[PDB]
Amino acid sequence: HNYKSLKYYYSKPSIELKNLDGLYRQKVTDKGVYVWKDRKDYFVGLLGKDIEKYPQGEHDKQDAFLVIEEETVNGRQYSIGGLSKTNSKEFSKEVDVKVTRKESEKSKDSKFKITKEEISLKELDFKLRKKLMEEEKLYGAVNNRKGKIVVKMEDDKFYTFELTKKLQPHRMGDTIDGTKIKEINVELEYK
Amino acid sequence: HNYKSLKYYYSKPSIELKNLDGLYRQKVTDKGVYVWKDRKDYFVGLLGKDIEKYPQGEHDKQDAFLVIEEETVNGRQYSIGGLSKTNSKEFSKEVDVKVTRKIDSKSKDSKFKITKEEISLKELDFKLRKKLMEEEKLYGAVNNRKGKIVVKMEDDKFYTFELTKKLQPHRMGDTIDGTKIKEINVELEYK
Ligand SMILES: CC(=O)N[C@@H]1[C@@H](O)[C@H](O[C@@H]2O[C@H](CO)[C@H](O)[C@H](O[C@]3(C(=O)O)C[C@H](O)[C@@H](NC(C)=O)[C@H]([C@H](O)[C@H](O)CO)O3)[C@H]2O)[C@@H](CO)O[C@H]1O
Ligand SMILES: CC(=O)N[C@@H]1[C@@H](O)[C@H](O[C@@H]2O[C@H](CO)[C@H](O)[C@H](O[C@]3(C(=O)O)C[C@H](O)[C@@H](NC(C)=O)[C@H]([C@H](O)[C@H](O)CO)O3)[C@H]2O)[C@@H](CO)O[C@H]1O
Repeated sequence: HNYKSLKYYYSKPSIELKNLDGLYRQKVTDKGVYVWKDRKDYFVGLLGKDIEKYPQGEHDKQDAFLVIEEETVNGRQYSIGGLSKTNSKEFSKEVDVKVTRKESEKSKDSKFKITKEEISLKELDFKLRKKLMEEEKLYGAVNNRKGKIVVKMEDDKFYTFELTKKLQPHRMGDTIDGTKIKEINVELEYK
Repeated sequence: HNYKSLKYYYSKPSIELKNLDGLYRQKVTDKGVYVWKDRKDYFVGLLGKDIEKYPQGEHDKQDAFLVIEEETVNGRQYSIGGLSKTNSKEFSKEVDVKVTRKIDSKSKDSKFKITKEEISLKELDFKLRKKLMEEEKLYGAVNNRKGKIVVKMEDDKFYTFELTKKLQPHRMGDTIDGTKIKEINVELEYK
């Protein structure tokens, strides 16, 4: 997996658009939706099961976590997945992030703030990799790239992000219940 | 999986470009290449392992199997995957296609001509589904969408296309040795 392209994606700035002014699926044959907030618009690709969530028409109170791609699509700035339902109320939750270095092994523990009731895997993946780039030298060297991030739910279900490669596009639009995240366990296979 | 978008895709015309005048990967951060032949140009997305075949710069001796997408990308007509090495010899082979109707039903056999030494899964998938629409009422209506196409190779390796949904984008750029295809087996679970 191209290391230039990997760190380049995770080093990019993100745009958190809460409560979009609009989200429009022009037609079911389109593989995306036009979103806009505060006189700025974007086209957001629907490349996974997220496509089933936005039938033709307008949809209110959606959120978008954007990471702007290199490609312009339908004449607009483009991002893939990262859509979710806006919050119903003010919300913030603090979960444990436990980072383990592995062969071998005590974890380095910190806290991570969850403010969305419904959150895309794009957002969690992006923010958690930033944290690891800032705090654990992830992608700080060509050898600092192997491991996994595991988001564990209160019911013990889990979602895994493999660090040697980018999150797969068809998973960027998957969402989970942020109010039900129990903890985040990280394995780093490099020192 | 949306039936409308499924059928819309396989009903489309294809454009087969043999020996491109150019194929240009502008930069390693891009997710595609610019291709052109004669005076027509397109942008082709590299969304699977195909991305590793085209580093920055030009690449000669390539073919493109295009199916134009709804989205314009980089101000151009767009297609996903479908790239391959052009033939070095005038290779042609007639492969058996065996259609079995799996309703708990001898196979109905015909021939399918391969003219490329290396062929994208996008091209085989697309042509084989046209044949099945033309001859076996695939996507003729609702309930005419279940089954699979299996491309079998000389060493018993195989490649499968599930008919109930579109070929996955990350597989459109995968290529196989057309000279080693042994047969094509189709199981239709409808009538
Ligand atoms: C080459 C390539 O990228 N191929 C992918 C393949 O990786 C991918 O499978 C998924 O791979 C990820 C790691 O990259 C996980 O292993 C997925 O399993 C899990 C997960 O741990 O995340 C299992 C887990 O039990 C699931 N949780 C629930 C509640 O069901 C999650 C969940 O379904 C996903 O995280 C949601 O995005 O998946 C594993 O599926 C496949 C499928 O994406 O696609 C290939 O192209
Ligand atoms: C929901 C979703 O789309 N998930 C996909 C998941 O389906 C996909 O897995 C592939 O699924 C296809 C059928 O759709 C096949 O079953 C793949 O298995 C095979 C195949 O039969 O095609 C197995 C076979 O042994 C392999 N042949 C060789 C020589 O290795 C092939 C081959 O690797 C592929 O055909 C090449 O594209 O695969 C199965 O992998 C996964 C991975 O694409 O992605 C999820 O997102």
